[PDB]
Amino acid sequence: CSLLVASLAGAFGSSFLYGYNLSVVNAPTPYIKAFYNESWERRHGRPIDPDTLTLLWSVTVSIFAIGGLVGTLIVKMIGKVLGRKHTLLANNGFAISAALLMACSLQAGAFEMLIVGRFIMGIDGGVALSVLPMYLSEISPKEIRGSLGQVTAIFICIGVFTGQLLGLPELLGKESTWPYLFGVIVVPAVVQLLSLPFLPDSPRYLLLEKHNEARAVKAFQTFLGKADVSQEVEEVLAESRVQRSIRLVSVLELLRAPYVRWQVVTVIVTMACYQLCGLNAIWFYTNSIFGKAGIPPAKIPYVTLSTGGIETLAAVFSGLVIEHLGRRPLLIGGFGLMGLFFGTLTITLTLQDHAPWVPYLSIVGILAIIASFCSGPGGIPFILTGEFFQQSQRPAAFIIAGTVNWLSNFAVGLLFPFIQKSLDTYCFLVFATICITGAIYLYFVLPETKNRTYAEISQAFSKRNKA
Ligand SMILES: O=c1[nH]c(=O)c2[nH]c(=O)[nH]c2[nH]1
Repeated sequence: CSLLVASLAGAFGSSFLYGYNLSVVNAPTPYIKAFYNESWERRHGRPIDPDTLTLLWSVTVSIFAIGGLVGTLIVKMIGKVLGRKHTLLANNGFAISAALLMACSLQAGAFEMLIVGRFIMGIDGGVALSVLPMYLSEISPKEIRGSLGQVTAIFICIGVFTGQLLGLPELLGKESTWPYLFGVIVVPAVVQLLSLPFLPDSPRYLLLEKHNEARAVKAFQTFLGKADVSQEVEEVLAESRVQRSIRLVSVLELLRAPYVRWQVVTVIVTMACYQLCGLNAIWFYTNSIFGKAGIPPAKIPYVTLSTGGIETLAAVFSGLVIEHLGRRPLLIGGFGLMGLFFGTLTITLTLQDHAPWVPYLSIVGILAIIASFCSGPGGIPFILTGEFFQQSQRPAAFIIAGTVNWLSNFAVGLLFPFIQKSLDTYCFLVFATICITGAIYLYFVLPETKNRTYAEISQAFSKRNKA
Protein backbone atom coordinates (compact mmCIF):
# COMPACT_ATOMS: atom_id res chain seq x y z
CA CYS A 1 0.00 0.00 0.00
CA SER A 2 1.86 3.04 1.32
CA LEU A 3 5.29 1.50 0.72
CA LEU A 4 4.47 0.49 -2.85
CA VAL A 5 2.95 3.89 -3.65
CA ALA A 6 5.93 5.76 -2.20
CA SER A 7 8.46 3.57 -4.02
CA LEU A 8 6.64 3.96 -7.34
CA ALA A 9 6.34 7.73 -6.95
CA GLY A 10 9.99 8.21 -6.02
CA ALA A 11 11.22 5.92 -8.79
CA PHE A 12 9.05 7.57 -11.45
CA GLY A 13 10.23 10.94 -10.18
CA SER A 14 13.98 10.30 -10.18
CA SER A 15 15.06 7.15 -12.02
CA PHE A 16 12.46 7.59 -14.76
CA LEU A 17 13.80 11.10 -15.42
CA TYR A 18 17.40 9.86 -15.37
CA GLY A 19 16.60 7.14 -17.89
CA TYR A 20 14.62 9.51 -20.10
CA ASN A 21 17.42 12.09 -20.18
CA LEU A 22 19.94 9.31 -20.85
CA SER A 23 18.08 8.24 -24.01
CA VAL A 24 16.38 11.35 -25.43
CA VAL A 25 19.27 13.10 -27.21
CA ASN A 26 19.61 10.60 -30.09
CA ALA A 27 16.29 10.85 -31.96
CA PRO A 28 16.13 14.63 -32.71
CA THR A 29 19.84 14.83 -33.56
CA PRO A 30 19.60 15.94 -37.24
CA TYR A 31 16.97 18.55 -36.39
CA ILE A 32 19.18 19.97 -33.63
CA LYS A 33 22.08 20.00 -36.11
CA ALA A 34 19.98 22.00 -38.58
CA PHE A 35 18.89 24.40 -35.84
CA TYR A 36 22.50 24.90 -34.74
CA ASN A 37 23.60 25.55 -38.32
CA GLU A 38 20.83 28.09 -38.93
CA SER A 39 21.45 29.87 -35.62
CA TRP A 40 25.19 30.15 -36.23
CA GLU A 41 24.55 31.38 -39.78
CA ARG A 42 22.15 34.09 -38.62
CA ARG A 43 24.28 35.28 -35.69
CA HIS A 44 27.69 35.25 -37.40
CA GLY A 45 26.98 35.09 -41.15
CA ARG A 46 29.26 32.12 -41.87
CA PRO A 47 28.51 28.39 -42.17
CA ILE A 48 29.73 25.72 -39.76
CA ASP A 49 32.43 23.28 -40.78
CA PRO A 50 31.50 19.69 -39.82
CA ASP A 51 34.17 19.41 -37.11
CA THR A 52 32.92 22.48 -35.24
CA LEU A 53 29.32 21.24 -35.34
CA THR A 54 30.43 17.80 -34.15
CA LEU A 55 32.32 19.39 -31.25
CA LEU A 56 29.31 21.52 -30.29
CA TRP A 57 27.02 18.48 -30.39
CA SER A 58 29.50 16.49 -28.29
CA VAL A 59 29.61 19.27 -25.70
CA THR A 60 25.81 19.47 -25.66
CA VAL A 61 25.49 15.71 -25.15
CA SER A 62 28.30 15.36 -22.59
CA ILE A 63 27.62 18.38 -20.35
CA PHE A 64 25.09 16.15 -18.56
CA ALA A 65 27.97 14.26 -16.94
CA ILE A 66 29.57 17.47 -15.66
CA GLY A 67 26.16 18.38 -14.26
CA GLY A 68 26.04 15.02 -12.53
CA LEU A 69 29.53 15.62 -11.14
CA VAL A 70 28.63 18.98 -9.62
CA GLY A 71 25.36 17.54 -8.28
CA THR A 72 27.20 14.68 -6.58
CA LEU A 73 29.69 17.18 -5.16
CA ILE A 74 26.94 19.41 -3.73
CA VAL A 75 24.56 16.69 -2.48
CA LYS A 76 26.90 15.73 0.37
CA MET A 77 26.69 19.27 1.75
CA ILE A 78 22.99 19.75 0.98
CA GLY A 79 21.92 16.52 2.70
CA LYS A 80 23.25 17.50 6.12
CA VAL A 81 20.37 20.01 6.44
CA LEU A 82 17.81 19.50 3.66
CA GLY A 83 17.21 15.79 4.21
CA ARG A 84 15.57 13.36 1.78
CA LYS A 85 12.04 14.50 0.89
CA HIS A 86 13.06 18.17 0.83
CA THR A 87 16.05 17.25 -1.33
CA LEU A 88 13.71 15.38 -3.69
CA LEU A 89 11.44 18.44 -3.89
CA ALA A 90 14.46 20.61 -4.72
CA ASN A 91 15.31 17.98 -7.34
CA ASN A 92 11.82 18.41 -8.79
CA GLY A 93 12.38 22.16 -8.90
CA PHE A 94 15.64 21.67 -10.78
CA ALA A 95 13.91 19.25 -13.17
CA ILE A 96 11.04 21.60 -14.00
CA SER A 97 13.36 24.60 -14.39
CA ALA A 98 15.68 22.73 -16.76
CA ALA A 99 12.77 21.27 -18.73
CA LEU A 100 11.26 24.72 -19.26
CA LEU A 101 14.73 26.01 -20.14
CA MET A 102 15.26 23.38 -22.85
CA ALA A 103 11.75 23.34 -24.32
CA CYS A 104 11.71 27.12 -24.91
CA SER A 105 15.04 27.23 -26.78
CA LEU A 106 13.87 27.08 -30.40
CA GLN A 107 11.33 29.89 -29.98
CA ALA A 108 13.82 32.44 -28.64
CA GLY A 109 16.56 30.97 -30.83
CA ALA A 110 19.16 30.29 -28.13
CA PHE A 111 21.56 27.34 -28.09
CA GLU A 112 23.27 28.61 -24.93
CA MET A 113 19.87 28.22 -23.28
CA LEU A 114 19.85 24.59 -24.42
CA ILE A 115 23.36 24.09 -23.00
CA VAL A 116 22.35 25.52 -19.62
CA GLY A 117 19.19 23.41 -19.60
CA ARG A 118 21.18 20.25 -20.23
CA PHE A 119 23.63 21.28 -17.49
CA ILE A 120 20.79 21.73 -15.00
CA MET A 121 19.43 18.33 -16.05
CA GLY A 122 22.89 16.96 -15.30
CA ILE A 123 22.82 18.40 -11.79
CA ASP A 124 19.25 17.07 -11.44
CA GLY A 125 20.34 13.56 -12.41
CA GLY A 126 23.31 13.67 -10.06
CA VAL A 127 21.13 14.72 -7.14
CA ALA A 128 18.51 12.10 -8.02
CA LEU A 129 21.09 9.31 -8.25
CA SER A 130 22.74 10.31 -4.97
CA VAL A 131 19.46 10.78 -3.05
CA LEU A 132 16.98 8.13 -4.25
CA PRO A 133 18.66 4.97 -2.83
CA MET A 134 19.17 6.56 0.60
CA TYR A 135 15.39 7.14 0.78
CA LEU A 136 14.18 3.93 -0.88
CA SER A 137 16.29 1.62 1.28
CA GLU A 138 15.47 3.67 4.39
CA ILE A 139 11.67 3.58 4.06
CA SER A 140 11.69 -0.10 3.05
CA PRO A 141 11.73 -2.95 5.58
CA LYS A 142 14.89 -5.04 5.69
CA GLU A 143 12.81 -8.00 4.48
CA ILE A 144 12.14 -6.56 1.01
CA ARG A 145 15.27 -4.44 0.63
CA GLY A 146 16.49 -6.30 -2.47
CA SER A 147 13.29 -5.53 -4.38
CA LEU A 148 13.63 -1.78 -3.89
CA GLY A 149 17.34 -2.18 -4.61
CA GLN A 150 16.53 -3.56 -8.06
CA VAL A 151 13.68 -1.07 -8.64
CA THR A 152 16.18 1.78 -8.92
CA ALA A 153 17.61 0.02 -12.00
CA ILE A 154 14.31 -1.28 -13.39
CA PHE A 155 13.03 2.30 -13.54
CA ILE A 156 16.18 3.66 -15.20
CA CYS A 157 15.74 0.92 -17.80
CA ILE A 158 12.06 1.75 -18.34
CA GLY A 159 13.00 5.43 -18.62
CA VAL A 160 15.53 4.55 -21.32
CA PHE A 161 12.83 2.48 -23.03
CA THR A 162 10.33 5.35 -23.02
CA GLY A 163 13.05 7.74 -24.19
CA GLN A 164 13.61 5.47 -27.17
CA LEU A 165 9.85 5.23 -27.71
CA LEU A 166 9.42 9.01 -27.68
CA GLY A 167 11.32 9.96 -30.82
CA LEU A 168 9.72 7.75 -33.44
CA PRO A 169 8.81 9.80 -36.53
CA GLU A 170 5.08 9.29 -35.94
CA LEU A 171 4.90 10.31 -32.27
CA LEU A 172 7.55 12.95 -31.48
CA GLY A 173 10.02 12.90 -34.35
CA LYS A 174 8.56 15.39 -36.80
CA GLU A 175 10.35 18.59 -37.80
CA SER A 176 7.83 20.87 -36.04
CA THR A 177 7.47 18.73 -32.90
CA TRP A 178 11.02 18.05 -31.60
CA PRO A 179 10.90 20.97 -29.10
CA TYR A 180 8.28 19.05 -27.11
CA LEU A 181 10.74 16.17 -26.63
CA PHE A 182 12.30 18.11 -23.75
CA GLY A 183 8.92 19.38 -22.54
CA VAL A 184 7.67 15.92 -21.61
CA ILE A 185 9.92 16.12 -18.53
CA VAL A 186 7.23 18.27 -16.89
CA VAL A 187 4.80 15.36 -16.45
CA PRO A 188 7.00 13.10 -14.25
CA ALA A 189 7.99 16.07 -12.08
CA VAL A 190 4.34 17.13 -11.74
CA VAL A 191 3.15 13.65 -10.80
CA GLN A 192 5.99 13.18 -8.30
CA LEU A 193 5.30 16.58 -6.70
CA LEU A 194 1.63 15.59 -6.50
CA SER A 195 2.27 12.14 -5.00
CA LEU A 196 5.31 12.29 -2.69
CA PRO A 197 4.45 15.25 -0.36
CA PHE A 198 1.38 13.32 0.90
CA LEU A 199 3.53 10.52 2.37
CA PRO A 200 5.46 9.98 5.62
CA ASP A 201 9.01 11.31 5.71
CA SER A 202 12.25 9.38 6.21
CA PRO A 203 12.40 8.16 9.84
CA ARG A 204 16.16 7.73 10.31
CA TYR A 205 17.15 11.23 9.18
CA LEU A 206 14.78 12.92 11.64
CA LEU A 207 15.67 10.38 14.35
CA LEU A 208 19.34 11.31 13.90
CA GLU A 209 19.44 15.00 14.89
CA LYS A 210 16.01 16.51 15.62
CA HIS A 211 15.08 13.34 17.56
CA ASN A 212 11.34 13.27 16.85
CA GLU A 213 10.12 10.05 18.45
CA ALA A 214 6.39 10.52 17.76
CA ARG A 215 6.74 11.16 14.03
CA ALA A 216 9.25 8.32 13.68
CA VAL A 217 6.86 5.94 15.45
CA LYS A 218 3.98 7.06 13.23
CA ALA A 219 6.07 6.58 10.07
CA PHE A 220 7.27 3.14 11.16
CA GLN A 221 3.72 2.06 12.03
CA THR A 222 2.45 3.28 8.66
CA PHE A 223 5.24 1.56 6.72
CA LEU A 224 5.20 -1.77 8.58
CA GLY A 225 1.43 -1.81 9.14
CA LYS A 226 1.74 -2.75 12.82
CA ALA A 227 1.93 -0.81 16.08
CA ASP A 228 4.75 -2.98 17.52
CA VAL A 229 7.94 -1.64 15.94
CA SER A 230 10.10 -1.55 19.09
CA GLN A 231 12.75 -3.90 17.67
CA GLU A 232 13.34 -1.79 14.55
CA VAL A 233 13.51 1.42 16.61
CA GLU A 234 16.04 -0.17 18.98
CA GLU A 235 18.11 -1.39 16.02
CA VAL A 236 18.06 2.08 14.46
CA LEU A 237 19.16 3.66 17.74
CA ALA A 238 21.97 1.11 18.10
CA GLU A 239 23.12 1.77 14.53
CA SER A 240 23.10 5.53 15.15
CA ARG A 241 25.10 5.09 18.36
CA VAL A 242 27.64 2.90 16.56
CA GLN A 243 27.91 5.45 13.75
CA ARG A 244 28.52 8.36 16.12
CA SER A 245 30.97 6.29 18.19
CA ILE A 246 33.35 6.08 15.20
CA ARG A 247 35.01 9.10 13.60
CA LEU A 248 34.23 9.60 9.91
CA VAL A 249 37.19 9.73 7.51
CA SER A 250 37.24 12.33 4.74
CA VAL A 251 38.37 11.92 1.14
CA LEU A 252 41.87 13.32 1.69
CA GLU A 253 42.74 10.98 4.56
CA LEU A 254 41.16 8.01 2.76
CA LEU A 255 43.39 8.68 -0.25
CA ARG A 256 46.33 9.15 2.14
CA ALA A 257 45.49 5.95 4.04
CA PRO A 258 47.76 3.07 2.90
CA TYR A 259 45.44 0.41 4.37
CA VAL A 260 42.73 1.18 1.78
CA ARG A 261 45.03 2.05 -1.12
CA TRP A 262 44.26 -1.18 -2.97
CA GLN A 263 40.56 -0.83 -2.13
CA VAL A 264 40.30 2.68 -3.58
CA VAL A 265 42.39 1.67 -6.60
CA THR A 266 40.10 -1.30 -7.20
CA VAL A 267 36.91 0.76 -6.90
CA ILE A 268 38.31 3.52 -9.14
CA VAL A 269 39.34 0.99 -11.80
CA THR A 270 35.97 -0.77 -11.55
CA MET A 271 34.04 2.48 -12.01
CA ALA A 272 36.28 3.71 -14.84
CA CYS A 273 36.02 0.41 -16.71
CA TYR A 274 32.26 0.26 -16.06
CA GLN A 275 31.72 3.72 -17.56
CA LEU A 276 34.26 3.36 -20.40
CA CYS A 277 32.77 -0.07 -21.21
CA GLY A 278 30.10 1.86 -23.08
CA LEU A 279 26.35 1.98 -22.67
CA ASN A 280 25.76 5.72 -22.39
CA ALA A 281 27.44 6.01 -25.79
CA ILE A 282 25.19 3.26 -27.28
CA TRP A 283 22.22 5.41 -25.88
CA PHE A 284 23.49 8.81 -27.05
CA TYR A 285 24.51 7.87 -30.61
CA THR A 286 22.23 4.90 -31.30
CA ASN A 287 20.80 6.44 -34.48
CA SER A 288 24.23 7.21 -35.95
CA ILE A 289 25.66 3.82 -34.94
CA PHE A 290 22.81 1.87 -36.54
CA GLY A 291 22.87 4.10 -39.62
CA LYS A 292 26.57 3.38 -40.10
CA ALA A 293 25.82 -0.36 -39.79
CA GLY A 294 24.12 -0.60 -43.20
CA ILE A 295 20.57 -0.74 -41.83
CA PRO A 296 18.29 1.35 -44.10
CA PRO A 297 17.56 4.82 -42.67
CA ALA A 298 13.80 4.10 -42.72
CA LYS A 299 13.93 1.62 -39.82
CA ILE A 300 16.46 2.99 -37.29
CA PRO A 301 14.00 4.38 -34.67
CA TYR A 302 12.16 1.04 -34.52
CA VAL A 303 15.54 -0.61 -33.95
CA THR A 304 16.10 1.82 -31.07
CA LEU A 305 12.68 0.87 -29.68
CA SER A 306 13.66 -2.81 -29.81
CA THR A 307 16.94 -1.89 -28.10
CA GLY A 308 15.08 -0.24 -25.24
CA GLY A 309 12.68 -3.15 -24.94
CA ILE A 310 15.47 -5.71 -24.75
CA GLU A 311 17.25 -3.52 -22.18
CA THR A 312 14.15 -3.56 -19.98
CA LEU A 313 13.69 -7.32 -20.42
CA ALA A 314 17.36 -7.94 -19.59
CA ALA A 315 16.94 -5.87 -16.42
CA VAL A 316 13.86 -7.88 -15.43
CA PHE A 317 15.68 -11.19 -15.97
CA SER A 318 18.79 -9.93 -14.15
CA GLY A 319 16.62 -9.08 -11.15
CA LEU A 320 16.57 -12.84 -10.51
CA VAL A 321 19.77 -13.98 -12.26
CA ILE A 322 21.87 -11.93 -9.83
CA GLU A 323 20.48 -13.81 -6.82
CA HIS A 324 21.81 -17.13 -8.16
CA LEU A 325 24.93 -16.43 -10.24
CA GLY A 326 27.28 -14.45 -8.00
CA ARG A 327 29.35 -11.28 -7.96
CA ARG A 328 32.93 -11.80 -9.20
CA PRO A 329 32.27 -14.61 -11.72
CA LEU A 330 29.23 -12.62 -12.84
CA LEU A 331 31.15 -9.37 -13.36
CA ILE A 332 34.13 -11.03 -15.06
CA GLY A 333 31.81 -12.98 -17.36
CA GLY A 334 29.91 -9.79 -18.15
CA PHE A 335 33.04 -7.91 -19.16
CA GLY A 336 34.39 -10.86 -21.14
CA LEU A 337 31.10 -11.31 -22.98
CA MET A 338 31.01 -7.58 -23.70
CA GLY A 339 34.50 -7.79 -25.18
CA LEU A 340 33.66 -10.81 -27.33
CA PHE A 341 30.43 -9.20 -28.53
CA PHE A 342 32.29 -5.98 -29.35
CA GLY A 343 34.57 -8.16 -31.47
CA THR A 344 31.52 -9.68 -33.15
CA LEU A 345 30.04 -6.23 -33.78
CA THR A 346 33.26 -4.89 -35.29
CA ILE A 347 33.70 -7.94 -37.52
CA THR A 348 30.13 -7.60 -38.78
CA LEU A 349 30.71 -3.86 -39.32
CA THR A 350 33.98 -4.30 -41.21
CA LEU A 351 32.65 -6.94 -43.62
CA GLN A 352 28.91 -6.25 -43.88
CA ASP A 353 28.91 -6.22 -47.70
CA HIS A 354 30.00 -9.87 -48.06
CA ALA A 355 26.42 -11.12 -47.68
CA PRO A 356 23.18 -9.11 -47.65
CA TRP A 357 22.17 -10.53 -44.25
CA VAL A 358 25.41 -9.54 -42.48
CA PRO A 359 24.27 -5.97 -41.61
CA TYR A 360 21.34 -7.50 -39.72
CA LEU A 361 23.82 -9.19 -37.36
CA SER A 362 24.69 -5.77 -35.90
CA ILE A 363 21.33 -5.59 -34.10
CA VAL A 364 21.82 -9.13 -32.77
CA GLY A 365 25.23 -8.11 -31.46
CA ILE A 366 23.66 -5.01 -29.90
CA LEU A 367 21.07 -7.13 -28.08
CA ALA A 368 23.86 -9.45 -26.93
CA ILE A 369 25.88 -6.48 -25.64
CA ILE A 370 22.86 -5.06 -23.80
CA ALA A 371 21.99 -8.43 -22.26
CA SER A 372 25.59 -8.95 -21.13
CA PHE A 373 25.59 -5.49 -19.54
CA CYS A 374 22.20 -5.33 -17.84
CA SER A 375 22.33 -9.01 -16.79
CA GLY A 376 25.76 -8.55 -15.28
CA PRO A 377 28.05 -5.81 -13.97
CA GLY A 378 25.35 -3.23 -14.69
CA GLY A 379 24.20 -3.08 -11.07
CA ILE A 380 26.78 -5.06 -9.11
CA PRO A 381 29.16 -2.16 -8.26
CA PHE A 382 26.39 -0.26 -6.44
CA ILE A 383 26.48 -3.04 -3.80
CA LEU A 384 30.15 -3.89 -4.30
CA THR A 385 31.21 -0.43 -3.12
CA GLY A 386 29.44 -1.01 0.19
CA GLU A 387 30.82 -4.54 0.37
CA PHE A 388 34.43 -3.36 0.04
CA PHE A 389 34.60 -0.74 2.77
CA GLN A 390 34.22 -1.12 6.53
CA GLN A 391 31.29 1.26 7.07
CA SER A 392 29.65 0.05 3.81
CA GLN A 393 28.31 3.61 3.46
CA ARG A 394 31.55 5.58 3.42
CA PRO A 395 31.04 9.16 2.17
CA ALA A 396 34.63 9.40 0.93
CA ALA A 397 34.28 6.22 -1.14
CA PHE A 398 30.91 7.39 -2.45
CA ILE A 399 32.35 10.77 -3.47
CA ILE A 400 35.34 9.15 -5.20
CA ALA A 401 33.12 6.69 -7.07
CA GLY A 402 30.71 9.42 -8.16
CA THR A 403 33.50 11.71 -9.34
CA VAL A 404 35.16 8.90 -11.31
CA ASN A 405 31.86 7.82 -12.86
CA TRP A 406 30.85 11.34 -13.89
CA LEU A 407 34.27 12.26 -15.29
CA SER A 408 34.40 9.00 -17.25
CA ASN A 409 30.90 9.62 -18.61
CA PHE A 410 31.92 13.13 -19.67
CA ALA A 411 35.06 11.85 -21.41
CA VAL A 412 33.18 9.09 -23.24
CA GLY A 413 30.37 11.39 -24.35
CA LEU A 414 32.80 14.06 -25.53
CA LEU A 415 35.19 11.72 -27.36
CA PHE A 416 32.86 9.14 -28.95
CA PRO A 417 32.03 11.19 -32.10
CA PHE A 418 35.72 11.96 -32.57
CA ILE A 419 36.78 8.31 -32.28
CA GLN A 420 34.00 7.47 -34.74
CA LYS A 421 35.34 10.06 -37.19
CA SER A 422 38.82 8.58 -36.74
CA LEU A 423 37.86 4.89 -37.00
CA ASP A 424 34.52 4.63 -38.85
CA THR A 425 35.13 0.90 -39.42
CA TYR A 426 36.89 -0.10 -36.15
CA CYS A 427 35.69 2.37 -33.50
CA PHE A 428 34.49 -0.46 -31.24
CA LEU A 429 37.98 -1.96 -30.97
CA VAL A 430 38.83 0.66 -28.34
CA PHE A 431 35.77 -0.34 -26.31
CA ALA A 432 36.66 -4.02 -26.70
CA THR A 433 40.21 -3.35 -25.50
CA ILE A 434 38.90 -1.41 -22.49
CA CYS A 435 36.47 -4.21 -21.64
CA ILE A 436 39.08 -6.97 -21.87
CA THR A 437 41.62 -4.95 -19.87
CA GLY A 438 39.05 -4.32 -17.15
CA ALA A 439 38.05 -7.98 -17.13
CA ILE A 440 41.67 -9.09 -16.75
CA TYR A 441 42.38 -6.55 -14.00
CA LEU A 442 39.26 -7.36 -11.99
CA TYR A 443 39.82 -11.10 -12.38
CA PHE A 444 43.36 -10.75 -11.02
CA VAL A 445 42.27 -8.28 -8.29
CA LEU A 446 38.64 -8.66 -7.18
CA PRO A 447 37.99 -11.73 -5.00
CA GLU A 448 34.71 -13.41 -4.15
CA THR A 449 32.46 -11.06 -2.19
CA LYS A 450 29.03 -12.68 -1.78
CA ASN A 451 28.68 -15.02 1.21
CA ARG A 452 31.79 -13.41 2.71
CA THR A 453 31.88 -11.26 5.84
CA TYR A 454 33.80 -7.98 5.96
CA ALA A 455 36.39 -9.59 8.25
CA GLU A 456 37.38 -12.16 5.61
CA ILE A 457 37.76 -9.60 2.82
CA SER A 458 39.56 -7.27 5.24
CA GLN A 459 42.16 -9.89 6.14
CA ALA A 460 42.51 -11.00 2.50
CA PHE A 461 43.21 -7.42 1.43
CA SER A 462 45.53 -6.96 4.42
CA LYS A 463 47.66 -9.89 3.26
CA ARG A 464 47.34 -8.53 -0.29
CA ASN A 465 48.78 -5.19 0.86
CA LYS A 466 52.15 -6.88 1.58
CA ALA A 467 52.35 -5.07 4.92
O1 LIG B 1 21.34 0.17 -15.23
C1 LIG B 1 21.90 0.97 -15.97
N1 LIG B 1 21.40 1.17 -17.18
C2 LIG B 1 21.95 2.01 -18.02
O2 LIG B 1 21.46 2.18 -19.15
C3 LIG B 1 23.15 2.74 -17.59
N2 LIG B 1 23.98 3.65 -18.12
C4 LIG B 1 24.84 3.85 -17.13
O3 LIG B 1 25.81 4.65 -17.21
N3 LIG B 1 24.68 3.18 -16.01
C5 LIG B 1 23.61 2.44 -16.22
N4 LIG B 1 22.96 1.57 -15.49
